[PDB]
Amino acid sequence: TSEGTPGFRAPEVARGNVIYNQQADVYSFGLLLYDILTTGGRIVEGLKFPNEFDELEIQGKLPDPVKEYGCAPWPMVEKLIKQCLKENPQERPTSAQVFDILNSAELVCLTRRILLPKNVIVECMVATHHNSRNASIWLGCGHTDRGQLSFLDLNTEGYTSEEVADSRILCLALVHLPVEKESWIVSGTQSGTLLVINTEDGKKRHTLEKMTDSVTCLYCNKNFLLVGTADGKLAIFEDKTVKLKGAAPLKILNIGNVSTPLMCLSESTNSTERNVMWGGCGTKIFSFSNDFTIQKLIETRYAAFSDSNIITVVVDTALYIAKQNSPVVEVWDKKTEKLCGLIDCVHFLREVYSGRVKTLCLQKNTALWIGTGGGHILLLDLSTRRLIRVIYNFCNSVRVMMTAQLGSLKNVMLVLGYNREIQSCLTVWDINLPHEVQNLEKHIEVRKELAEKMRRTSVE
Repeated sequence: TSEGTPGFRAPEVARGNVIYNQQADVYSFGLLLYDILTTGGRIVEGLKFPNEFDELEIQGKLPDPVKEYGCAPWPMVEKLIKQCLKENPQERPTSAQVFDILNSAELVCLTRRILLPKNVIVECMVATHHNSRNASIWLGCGHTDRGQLSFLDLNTEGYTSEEVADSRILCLALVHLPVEKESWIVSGTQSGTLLVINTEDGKKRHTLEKMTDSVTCLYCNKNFLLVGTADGKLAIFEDKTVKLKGAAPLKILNIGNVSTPLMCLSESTNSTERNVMWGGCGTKIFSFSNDFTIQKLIETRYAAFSDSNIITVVVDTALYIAKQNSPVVEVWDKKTEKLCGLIDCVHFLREVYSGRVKTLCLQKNTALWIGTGGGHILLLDLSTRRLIRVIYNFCNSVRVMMTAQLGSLKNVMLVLGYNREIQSCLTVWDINLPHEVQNLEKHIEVRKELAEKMRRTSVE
């Protein structure tokens, strides 16, 4: 009775009834995994249509599961389904290989990928207002000189471009204004023009007071607005002041010089200190609060790895700082004003030139997300020991990596990379990757221990 049930059956079993390989087991595994992805909707379909379960399965044209049935994308196993459903038994992998594919924590973690238009380059990407229906990702453009904002869906994943300005938008911001419940999105490009767009009202396009020099980074932490000019002048706005044309610079924190561009404006993680804000201008770092004045002005100057322009400053119990094309991150103290420790990327990535730290997204209390200059992402358990897992081979160069709360499954990482003919892909990881890479690791060792324990009882 080795012919098996007709619904769950390999084509080499049905068509002609040739001698059964070991790959028919892999084919039935692929069908079972197709049911797992589709909650067995095909099974209960074939219960009413047996010719659909058996005779329609005579070809490997099993449809797009997300199209036919409502389910999460889960795409790294959709490629696996495409692989182990090949009509050639020689093209289907062995079961040890499909077990090693299923052993990847990236497989269980990654939610979806998405490819973009042919050679569009995005420098700034921001999330929407975190509303359940209003779940999308804005994108600027750097592939051309003329800057263009691109609204990009996530539930349907539809690219929608729109011309913005003559220069590429280096940096973008947005704020869900609770006044009148308006989703205000402000676009200050490299040319200094501070345009806005209501996400709901695409006709709501106004310009504010023009930023003098090159706009470098904005921020939206009452509730103010934070903009980092090339002269460092932090023009403080308010969520109701940007609604009109030409809001007033309620503070000018003209900290650095025009040769020192403000590259980041972060925010704290505690409460009783009442969340002193931060920032990095040129190389020297600084702070401010609701007063908007320099609280601390900690000095932070190989040579180009120690002394360069800053990239970002993240606020925690310590301060982690990257520079332009520097493979080390500089752990600084907010109190001691000293280099507490160093973490060089090449001390980890060489254990598997290009690759320097680009983005630094920070998990709440366990992980630290590092974006390499090459197609790698490094996850640091910031407290005890650094390296957990270097994920790679999914992009060419991480451009901007920032977390968000979108699509009702909040705390997802919008890791954005390229694929050089440069396809700029966007991956949506779960933020629970640092727990998954060790949970699966301990669970696999547990099952291996049980297997080796009860294998010895076979010969006993």
